[PDB]
Amino acid sequence: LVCNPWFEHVSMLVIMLNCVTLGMFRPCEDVECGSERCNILEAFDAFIFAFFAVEMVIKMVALGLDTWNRLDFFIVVAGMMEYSLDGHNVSLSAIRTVRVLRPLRAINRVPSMRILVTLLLDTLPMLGNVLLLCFFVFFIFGIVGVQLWAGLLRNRCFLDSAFVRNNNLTFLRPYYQTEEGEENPFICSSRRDNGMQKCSHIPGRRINWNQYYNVCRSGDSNPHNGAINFDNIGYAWIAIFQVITLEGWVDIMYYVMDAHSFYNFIYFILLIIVGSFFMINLCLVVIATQFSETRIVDSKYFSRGIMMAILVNTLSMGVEYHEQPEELTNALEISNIVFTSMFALEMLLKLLACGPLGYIRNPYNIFDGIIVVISVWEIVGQSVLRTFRLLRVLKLVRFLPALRRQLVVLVKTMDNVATFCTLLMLFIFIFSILGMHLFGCKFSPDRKNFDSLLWAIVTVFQILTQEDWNVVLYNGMASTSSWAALYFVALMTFGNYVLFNLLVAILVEGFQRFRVSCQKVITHKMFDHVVLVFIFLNCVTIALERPDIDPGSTERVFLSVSNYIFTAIFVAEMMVKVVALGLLSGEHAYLQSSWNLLDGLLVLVSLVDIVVAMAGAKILGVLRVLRLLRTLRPLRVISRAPGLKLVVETLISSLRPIGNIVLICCAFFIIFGILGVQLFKGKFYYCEGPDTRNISTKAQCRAAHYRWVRRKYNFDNLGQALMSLFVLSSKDGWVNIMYDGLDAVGVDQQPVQNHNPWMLLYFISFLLIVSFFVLNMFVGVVVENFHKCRQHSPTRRSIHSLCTSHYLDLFITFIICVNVITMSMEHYNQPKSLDEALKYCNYVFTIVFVFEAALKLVAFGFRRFFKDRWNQLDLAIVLLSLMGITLEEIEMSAALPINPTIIRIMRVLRIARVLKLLKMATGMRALLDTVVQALPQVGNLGLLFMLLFFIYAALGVELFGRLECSEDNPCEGLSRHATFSNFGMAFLTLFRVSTGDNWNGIMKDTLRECSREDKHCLSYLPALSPVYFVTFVLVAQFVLVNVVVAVLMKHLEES
Ligand SMILES: CCCCCCCCCCCCCCC(=O)OC[C@H](COP(=O)(O)OCCN)OC(=O)CCCCCCCCCCCCCC
Ligand SMILES: CC(C)CCC[C@@H](C)[C@H]1CC[C@H]2[C@@H]3CC=C4C[C@@H](OC(=O)CCC(=O)O)CC[C@]4(C)[C@H]3CC[C@]12C
Ligand SMILES: CC(C)CCC[C@@H](C)[C@H]1CC[C@H]2[C@@H]3CC=C4C[C@@H](OC(=O)CCC(=O)O)CC[C@]4(C)[C@H]3CC[C@]12C
Ligand SMILES: CC(C)CCC[C@@H](C)[C@H]1CC[C@H]2[C@@H]3CC=C4C[C@@H](OC(=O)CCC(=O)O)CC[C@]4(C)[C@H]3CC[C@]12C
Ligand SMILES: CC(C)CCC[C@@H](C)[C@H]1CC[C@H]2[C@@H]3CC=C4C[C@@H](OC(=O)CCC(=O)O)CC[C@]4(C)[C@H]3CC[C@]12C
Ligand SMILES: *[C@@H]1O[C@H](CO)[C@@H](O)[C@H](O)[C@H]1NC(C)=O
Ligand SMILES: *[C@@H]1O[C@H](CO)[C@@H](O)[C@H](O)[C@H]1NC(C)=O
Ligand SMILES: [Ca+2]
Repeated sequence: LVCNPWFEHVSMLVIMLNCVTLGMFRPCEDVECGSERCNILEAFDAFIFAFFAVEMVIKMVALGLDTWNRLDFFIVVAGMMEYSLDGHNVSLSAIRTVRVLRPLRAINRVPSMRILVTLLLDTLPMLGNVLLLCFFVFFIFGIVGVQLWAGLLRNRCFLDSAFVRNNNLTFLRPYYQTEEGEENPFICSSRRDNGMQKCSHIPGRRINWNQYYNVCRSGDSNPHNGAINFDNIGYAWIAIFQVITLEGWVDIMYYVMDAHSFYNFIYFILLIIVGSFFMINLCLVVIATQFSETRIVDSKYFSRGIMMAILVNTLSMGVEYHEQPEELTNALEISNIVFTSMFALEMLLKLLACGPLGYIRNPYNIFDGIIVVISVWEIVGQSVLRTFRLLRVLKLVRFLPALRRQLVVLVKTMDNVATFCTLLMLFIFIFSILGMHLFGCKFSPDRKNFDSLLWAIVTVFQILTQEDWNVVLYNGMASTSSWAALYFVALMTFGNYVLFNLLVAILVEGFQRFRVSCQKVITHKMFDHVVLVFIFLNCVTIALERPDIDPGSTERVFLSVSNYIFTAIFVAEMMVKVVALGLLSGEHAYLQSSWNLLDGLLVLVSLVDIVVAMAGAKILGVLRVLRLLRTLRPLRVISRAPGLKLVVETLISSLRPIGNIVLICCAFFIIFGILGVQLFKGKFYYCEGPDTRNISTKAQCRAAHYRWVRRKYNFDNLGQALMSLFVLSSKDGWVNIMYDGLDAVGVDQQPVQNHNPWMLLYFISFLLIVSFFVLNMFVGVVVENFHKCRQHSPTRRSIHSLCTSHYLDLFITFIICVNVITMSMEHYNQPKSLDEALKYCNYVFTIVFVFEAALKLVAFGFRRFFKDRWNQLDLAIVLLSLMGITLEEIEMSAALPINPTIIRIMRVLRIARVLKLLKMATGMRALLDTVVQALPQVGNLGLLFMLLFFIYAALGVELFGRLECSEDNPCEGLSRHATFSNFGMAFLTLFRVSTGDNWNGIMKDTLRECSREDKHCLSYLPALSPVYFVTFVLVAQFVLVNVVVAVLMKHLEES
C-alpha cells in the first residue's frame, strides 16, 4: 500500500496524466462545454480526481493525522469544492481555476526537485530586510508620485464651451485626438503647471478646427485605457513596478513631462538608481552570501594544415548574400568539392595507419567520420544536408586544447542547471495554464495572447525576458480587471527569484641644463593637478559644442579660439615631458608606457586638425573624421587620476579569466549568423501601405502604388545577420525580429502571420544558449575576484525611565505607521469629508511628535540630547512639521501672501517621517551599511561610468545631432524627448540606452537613409551606427557588473 515504491510510481503516472489534460484546454471552445472532446476530458479529470481522493484516503488510513502532505490535502480539499459545487451556476467557471495547482504535486514525487524547493523555502525567511527596503521604496516614491501627478494624465485640449454653443455646431469631436485615436493621447499642461506640451503645439489641419482646441482640462480617462496614472496609491505602485523592471519606463516619464514639468527626470533617475539597480541587486547579494553559509599524420605541420583548411571552409560559408552572382554560387560548390575531398583523403590515410578498430578507438575520429560521409552523401545525392555543413567548425576543438578545457567546464555546470530547469518548466507550465483560464480568448486577435498552450507558453516565456511585458499587462487589466496586475507581479517576482538562485548555485560550486628644469617640473607634486584643471576646462568646451551654433556668433569665436589655446598647452606639456624623459632611448623614456602613448596620439591628432583647418581645399571628407576623434580627448583624465587608473586596469585584467568564454560566444554568434542567412536571406521584405491584406507579392505591391521595403534588422548577409543577433541577445525588441522570421514566406512574397511556427526553435534556442554563456561570464569574474581576494530630579527621574523604556519607541512606531496609512488614503477628487479628516489627523501626529521631543529633552538634557543623531533628526521633523502646519493654516485663511508652490513642497516633505522607522530597522541598516563600506570601490567605478557617458554623449551629438523626425520621414525611437541635438539631451538619451529601454528603436532611426533633397548627410552613418551602440552597450554593462561584484565581495568578507 504505502510502504512500497511502485505505489508512488503509479501516483506519478496519474500526476503526469493530469498535465496532459490541463494542456488540452481550449479557452474559446471548452468554456461552452458543448463538444464531445470536452465531455471526455472532464471524464478523464473526474477519473484522475477520484484516484487522488483514493490515494489521500489510503495514505490517511496508513498514517493518521510535512508541508507536502498538507499540500496534497489542500489540493484535494479545493478540488472537492469545485467538483461538488457543480450544479450552481454562480461563478462555476471562475472556481474551475483551482485546477491549475495540481502539477505542484510533482515536486514531492521527484526527489531531486523536492530537495531544491526545500532550500528555496529555507532561504526566503532571511530576505525580510530586502523586503523591508522594498516597502520603503514603493511607499516613499508612491506617495510622492500621487501628490505630484494625480489627475494630470487625464488632461486633454477641449473646445471652448462658449465657442461650441454660440457657433451652433457640434460636429467636432469634443477634445483633440490624433488620427490614430485614444491610444496616442495628446496630454496637455494645465495653466497652473509648466509642462512641456501646450495646446498651442497642436498641429494644424492637413477648415482650421485644430486651432480652436484652446483650453486644457481633465477628461474621463488616463492613458492605456486607464492603466497608467497616479490617481491613487494603487495605480502609482503599478507605474513604479514597471519602472523598476526598466520596461517602458521612459513612456511613463514622457507623460509627466508633458503634463507637469520637464524636471521630472530627477524622480525617475533616483527611482532607477535606488530601486532598480541597488534594491534588486541587493537581493542577489543577500542570497549569494546565505547560500554560501548554508609518422606523417602525427606531424605538427600536417595537423596545422588541416586546421587552417577547416577554418577557411568555415569562413567561406559567410560570403553568401541575397543577390549572389551565379558564378559565386558555383564557386562555393566547387570549393565544397575540394575541401570535402581533402577530408575524405584525411580519413583514408588514418584508416590505413591504424585500421578501422584503431580509428574507432578515438572519439574525435568517429565524429570526423560521420561528417565526411554526410558530406559525400550530399554530393552524390545532388537544402537539408547543406545546413549540416556548419558542424565542420566543431572539429577545431581537437586542435584547441585551451577551448576544449573550457567546454567541459561549461558542461559540468549543466548537471546542476538541469535541476533548476525542471523547476522552471513546471513554473512556466503552471502560469501558462493559469493565464489561459484568466485571459484565454479575451485579448480580441493580438499575437501576445493566451488562446492556446503554444502561444501561452511563449507569452509567459516572453514576460520572463521582460520584453513588451507592459503591453500584455494593459491587455490583462483592460479585459478582466485592474487587479489582473498581480498575475504579472507574481510571475516576474518568483521568476527572477528562482533565476537568482541558479546564479548563486553556480557561484558556490565555483568557490567550492634645461633638461634638469623639466625633470623638476614633471616631478612637482602639483603637476598632475595643474594639468587636470585644463583637461576639465577642455571638457567644458566640448560639452558646449552643438549643431545650432551660428558660424558668425560670438560663441563660435570663443570655442574656436579656445581650441588653439588648449592645443598649444597640451603640445607644451608633451614637449616639456619628452625633453625631461626622452622619447624612447632611455628606460624611463616617454613611450615606455601606454598612458604616455595615448597622450602622444591625441596631440598628433590635434596638430593634424590645425594643418587641415589651415587648408580653401577639397578636404571636407577628412575634416569630419578628425571632428569625431576630437571627442576622445577626455580620456587623458584617466592617467592624471590614480583612482581611475587603478579601476581601469582592474577591468582589463578581469577579461583574462573569461577570455575563452567570450571566444566561444563569438564563435556561436557566427555559426548562428551564417545559419540565419541560409534560412531568412531575402525574405524580410514587405509591402507598406494602408490597405495591404490583399497584397501577396512584390508585383501586386507595385501595382497598388505602394512601396516595397525591407526590415532594418534582417539576414540578407552575415553583416546584417550579426546585427540582428545582437539585438536578440540584448533582448530589446527581440520579439519583433522573431515575428519577422515566423512570417517569412520567400523572395518577393508578402509575409504571412505565423507562416512557419517551427522557427521558434531558432530564436528561442539562441536566447537560451547565449544567456547560459553570459551567466558563466558573470560567474567567472566573481570567482576570480574571490580567489585573488582570499590570497591578499524626583519629578524628572520618572520621565527619564519612560524615555529609557522601550514603551516609548513602540508608541512612536505605531503613530507613524498609522500616519503612513493616512498618507496612502489620498486620491484624485477625494471627498471634502476626507480632507477634513486628514487635516485633523495631521494635528494629532504633530502634537505627538512635539510631546515626544519635550519628554526626550526633559529626560536627557539639552546638549546630551542633541548629541545623538537620531535626536537631531527628530528635532528637524518636529520643526519641519510646524512650518508646514503654519503655512497651511495661514493660506487657508483670508490672507494669501504665499505661493501654492511652497505649500506643495511642504506637503510633500512630510514623507520624511518614514525615516523615524529606519531606527527600528536594525537589520536593514546593516544591509545599507554593506553598500556604504563599498564606496571607495563603487565610487571610482562611478567616475568611469560618468566618463563613459561623457565621451559617448559628445560623440552622439556629432553623429546623430542633425537627425530630424517628421511625418514625411518618421522615426521609431527618437522623439521630442530623446535627441542628440545637444550635450544635455544626449546625456539623457544615453541613460535610456544604458537601461536598455527601446535602445534598438533609436538605432533604427540612425540606420534609415538620408533624403535626396536634404543637406548635411553622412552617407556612411549606417555603418558607424552599430559600432556606436554595440560598444556602448557592452562597456556600460561590464562596468555595472563590476559594481555588483564589488558589493558582493565586501558582503562576503564582512560576513
Ligand atoms: C510594496 C507594496 C506592493 C507592491 C506591489 C506592486 C504591484 C501592485 C499592483 C497591485 C495593485 C492593483 C490594484 C490597483 C488599483 O487599486 O487600481 C485598480 C482598482 C480599480 O479596478 P477596476 O478595474 O474595478 O476600476 C474601475 C473603477 N470603477 O482601484 C480600486 O478599486 C482601488 C482599490 C485599492 C486601493 C489601492 C491599494 C491596493 C492595494 C495593493 C496591494 C498589493 C500588494 C502586492 C504585494
Ligand atoms: C564638464 C561639463 C560636464 C560641464 C557641464 C556640462 C554643460 C557644458 C552642459 C550641460 C547643460 C547644457 C546646456 C543645456 C541647455 C542648453 C540650451 C540650448 O541653447 C539654445 O541654443 C536653445 C535651443 C533653441 O534655440 O531652441 C542648447 C545648449 C545648452 C546651453 C546646453 C549646452 C551644454 C550644457 C551647458
Ligand atoms: C569573418 C568573421 C570571422 C568576422 C565577421 C566579419 C563580418 C562583419 C564580415 C564577414 C563577411 C562580410 C560580408 C562579405 C560580403 C558581403 C556582400 C556585400 O554585398 C553587397 O555588396 C550587396 C549587394 C546587394 O545585395 O544588393 C555586402 C557586404 C558583405 C555582406 C560583407 C559584410 C561584412 C561581413 C559580414
Ligand atoms: C559579434 C557581436 C557582438 C556583434 C558585432 C557587431 C555588429 C552589430 C557589427 C560589426 C560590423 C558591422 C557591419 C559593418 C559594416 C556594414 C556596412 C553595411 O554592409 C553592407 O554593405 C551591407 C548592406 C547591403 O545589403 O548592401 C551595412 C551594415 C554593416 C554590414 C555592419 C552591420 C553591423 C556589424 C555586423
Ligand atoms: C497602506 C497600504 C498597505 C495600503 C492599504 C491601506 C488602505 C486602507 C488604503 C490604501 C489606498 C486606499 C485607496 C486609494 C484610493 C481609493 C480609490 C477611491 O475611488 C475608487 O475606487 C476609484 C475608482 C477607480 O478605480 O478609478 C475609493 C477609495 C480608495 C479605494 C482608497 C481606500 C483606502 C485604501 C485602500
Ligand atoms: C480661445 O480660448 C479662450 C480661452 O478658453 C476663449 O476665451 C476664446 O473664445 C477662444 N477663441 C476661439 C476663437 O475659439
Ligand atoms: C483583391 O484584388 C482582386 C484582384 O487582384 C480583386 O478582385 C478583389 O476584389 C480584391 N479584394 C479586396 C476586397 O481588396
Ligand atoms: Ca524593451
